[PDB]
Amino acid sequence: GIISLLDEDEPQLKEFALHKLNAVVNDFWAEISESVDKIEVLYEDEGFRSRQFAALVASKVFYHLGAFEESLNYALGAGDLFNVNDNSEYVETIIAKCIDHYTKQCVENADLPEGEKKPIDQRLEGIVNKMFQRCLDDHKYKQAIGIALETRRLDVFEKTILESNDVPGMLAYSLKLCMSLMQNKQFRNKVLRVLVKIYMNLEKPDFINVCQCLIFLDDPQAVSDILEKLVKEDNLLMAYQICFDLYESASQQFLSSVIQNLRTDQTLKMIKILSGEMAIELHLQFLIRNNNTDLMILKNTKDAVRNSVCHTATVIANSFMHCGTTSDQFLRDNLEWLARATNWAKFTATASLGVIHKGHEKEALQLMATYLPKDTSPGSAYQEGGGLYALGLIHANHGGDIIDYLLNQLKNASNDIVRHGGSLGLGLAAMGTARQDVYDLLKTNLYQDDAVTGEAAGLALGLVMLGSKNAQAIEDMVGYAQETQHEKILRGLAVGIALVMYGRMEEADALIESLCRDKDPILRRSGMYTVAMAYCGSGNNKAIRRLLHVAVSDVNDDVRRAAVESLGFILFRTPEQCPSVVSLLSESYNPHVRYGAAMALGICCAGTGNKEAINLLEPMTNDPVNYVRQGALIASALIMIQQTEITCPKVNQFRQLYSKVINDKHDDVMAKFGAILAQGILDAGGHNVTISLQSRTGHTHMPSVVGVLVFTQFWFWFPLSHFLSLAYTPTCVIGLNKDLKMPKVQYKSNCKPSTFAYPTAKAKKKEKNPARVMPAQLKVLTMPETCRYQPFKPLSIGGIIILKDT
Amino acid sequence: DLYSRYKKLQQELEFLEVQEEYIKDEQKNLKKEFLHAQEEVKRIQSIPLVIGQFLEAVDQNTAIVGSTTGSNYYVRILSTIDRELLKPNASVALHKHSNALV
Amino acid sequence: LEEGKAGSGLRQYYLSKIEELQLIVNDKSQNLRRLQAQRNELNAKVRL
Amino acid sequence: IDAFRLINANMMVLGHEPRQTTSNLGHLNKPSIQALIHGLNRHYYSITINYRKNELEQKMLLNLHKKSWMEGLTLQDYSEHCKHNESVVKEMLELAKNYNKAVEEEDKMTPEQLAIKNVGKQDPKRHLEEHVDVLMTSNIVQCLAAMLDTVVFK
Repeated sequence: GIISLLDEDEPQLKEFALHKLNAVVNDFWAEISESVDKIEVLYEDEGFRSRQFAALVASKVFYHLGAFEESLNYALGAGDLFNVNDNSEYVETIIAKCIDHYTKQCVENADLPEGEKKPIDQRLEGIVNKMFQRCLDDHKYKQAIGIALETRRLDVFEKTILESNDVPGMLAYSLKLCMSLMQNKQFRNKVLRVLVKIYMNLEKPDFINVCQCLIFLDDPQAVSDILEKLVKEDNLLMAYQICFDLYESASQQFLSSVIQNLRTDQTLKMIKILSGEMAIELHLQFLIRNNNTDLMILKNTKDAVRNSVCHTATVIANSFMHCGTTSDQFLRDNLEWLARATNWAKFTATASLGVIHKGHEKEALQLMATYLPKDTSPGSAYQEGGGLYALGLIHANHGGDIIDYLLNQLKNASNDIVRHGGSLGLGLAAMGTARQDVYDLLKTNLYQDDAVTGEAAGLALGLVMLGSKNAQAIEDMVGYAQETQHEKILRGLAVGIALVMYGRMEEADALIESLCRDKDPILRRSGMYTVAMAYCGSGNNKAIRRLLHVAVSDVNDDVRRAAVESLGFILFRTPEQCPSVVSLLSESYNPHVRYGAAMALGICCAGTGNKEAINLLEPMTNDPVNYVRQGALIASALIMIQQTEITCPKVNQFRQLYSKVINDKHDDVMAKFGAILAQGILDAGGHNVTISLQSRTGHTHMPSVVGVLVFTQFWFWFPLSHFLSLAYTPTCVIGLNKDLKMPKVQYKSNCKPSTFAYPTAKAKKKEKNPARVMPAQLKVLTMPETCRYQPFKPLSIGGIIILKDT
Repeated sequence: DLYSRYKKLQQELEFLEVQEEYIKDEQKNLKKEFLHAQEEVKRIQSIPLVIGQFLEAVDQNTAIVGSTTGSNYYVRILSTIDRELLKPNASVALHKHSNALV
Repeated sequence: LEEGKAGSGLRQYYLSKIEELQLIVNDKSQNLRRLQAQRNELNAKVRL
Repeated sequence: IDAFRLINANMMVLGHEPRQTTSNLGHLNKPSIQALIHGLNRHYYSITINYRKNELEQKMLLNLHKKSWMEGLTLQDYSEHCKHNESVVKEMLELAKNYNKAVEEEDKMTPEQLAIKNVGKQDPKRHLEEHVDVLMTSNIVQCLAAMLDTVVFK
């Protein structure tokens, strides 16, 4: 009990008291406990010059007593004599408490955002940058960028990116670390916007960082600013990369914004690159030259001739594998099967005509003249409705006057049979374009008061308004749902008001609360697709609060199924955890939860080669219920996409299991529908193309997610199986040097030919028709060393890239 | 990198934490649904139930029984009681419609 | 670094101690998954 | 209930297997409805039934039958539980405590036998829960009798 010396007046006994403290306090760490109140006499006295060290020893006894934030308060009142001396371990704890409290105080002041901010002591932030000198002097960028992410402030972080040496490109993948652990978009884009500016101030320009902000910051004026600087810079060759990343990985309105401010040689170039016509022609040539298909399986499914559910089966399966070939022999090889078609069968029959003709924007209209939507009036009229549906599947995303060609035919001929696939063609072609008149003429078209056309105008109005988050559109869609007696207009408007909101995160939760709280199961399922598309790409637990809650306590299995399917939409960025959390959830008593969860694991891990999802899907195809085996067949084809036998051993085991159950009449027709469907999935695009929901740049692909989420339930609407063609994206290595000119280039790949088998020294590839490639084989390949044409940009992924003449 | 992945390791931790409280509330509601299913199987069936002339238990979960109208049957027995009180020779009350072993 | 990489041993340890905690709580769900699936299959037995 | 529709015998020329949009069809067939019933699936076929709302009437008629297990008026029957209220509800507690003595005197024979046979015979006898519900009626005892302080005073 040395603290009893403080009762005497003169301070020299206090300095001698703390001189006793700092030495023998090892055994006295607990002795000062009860007398800390007497230490407060020195801590509260300003005329005592050693009150600093009094707060040091008071912070030591509080360090032994377990007090942390209190030790931080006395660390602030401990003056200069505190921060100077660090020995034993007093440091890691107090700097953990200091940095923690500091970064959560900065986060506290960052939500204000401005004004009224709490006072920040200069000493606690003093030991921030002062102890950060350890990170600056030791030249450790990993920890330096770590604390730079903690402080949540742009000034000291601007000093971290300004540190010496290099760090040549390290800000790029550091933002990959940021966006991976990023919470909200508030300060994210604010930190991102200055990093592309410091890359413009850097001596070596790099377009992958401005590519990262183009797909992350996503603001309309910035792309017009950077490209106006490209035209001002007179950039041609190396801007080819970022320009195609703008077309590929950015929204349509983003393209409309950059072309709007730009147009106010290269003038025709920006038209060619933003329209993406050259990408369609090279994709067409890639699909016709490199097509690998097997007709034997199509014949074994042909001669089955089962009268139930097989109508859409074979045509949608071979329309997948053959997409974009334009060479179709199908109506020639199978005939009596197509003569069996009736009712919606001829819809899907002529709808596949557009799935296999996907792309080929020019001749797609006149080449179908034989299969054109007649309208010869021995009424098949679902026929002539599906013909315009086929023209809508090709004209999705960008388009042309054919959109008005379908619009006039919507105002002509009959009703409502034209609106079924016709308005779907009108809305799908205007998807993401924020078309105006379509919202009006679809309101007077919505008032024609029929049922099957309900899903027609609902999906159309939801596609044209995608990303617009409008007001009167959802107001009129929710206002028409009362007086109508149809449940298909409820489901079409369900996905309609779900599709209008995409990537809204918490902005849509105001409406999500009303949709989920309502007692209408169809409107609850509407809020499930709405909260899915709004939270797509984010793993935030605010969605899983109500999304998973209605997945628990609800009494309707269908909306519960759509609730557990959203795990594939929102969590697709982190597919690995889904098999673990949904493990038991596929053991549930009702097949609906086992089904939607099987679809969740299928679409989430589809872009990965994870064997765990295939392990959990093994008992799913063994379940006694039919459609849960069916969804197990479709999802198992989604996990194996483009993946051959060398990837997972279950490829051929499931391939033979598909033809087995469809050639076996004893099995259910429902469950066997997903078999031939799985043959179309796995073989889609002649194995050359697949579905990709996540681009390498880090931005989600809107038409693929929109394609698969409308493809979720094919039972209610059979033509929804055709919408999955939009989800198909080409995977290829394009050796185009520039413009129209096509160089001849072959480069080497280090993988064995067993990986190259698509049912060593160097690989043989185009030379751009490009050549197909596996995402796992893109890292092992190397640019040609001795060839005349060598890429200026480092080659990593596939697609179309610059090739420089050397 | 170290602080990076350190800030990456609480994502799945909190995700598994919200899965904890989830599956707890899940199997809490499904438990009450199983208690409701227990109210079903205990309500099932009758009241009034025709008793019948029992002969032997042939194998697991099933057995052969004559009714009080004297006809041997083959029925999967009531699940919760397989054996102990069934015995070789007794008189078992048979389901109204099905004549199930109960 | 003491800020730091030696400090990251304590930082990552907090998420390691909560990892073991959450792991212990993860098993608390795992065996009740076996019991949930137990009475769920028994719910398939009363449906059977 | 049930559903039936007579298929046309004049359709023997064409095929007997529609429809399209199999959603409600494949879901209607299940359970497959026995044999003798689906023996009528030849020459007949069922049809789907859904309940349309009309939510206000469905909600009030929902509470109409809920008067059984909730209370008659939502007031009377559990104010009738305030009428009896342990009355004469301890008589059934005496029979419940006779179920305490009865069931738990053979419940104390169970764990010793578990040590003899080593161990579980699967089992448990159940012989579980039970009087916990009697203690839930004790929650009716403590609550409704605590209402007396509100009833008696003002």
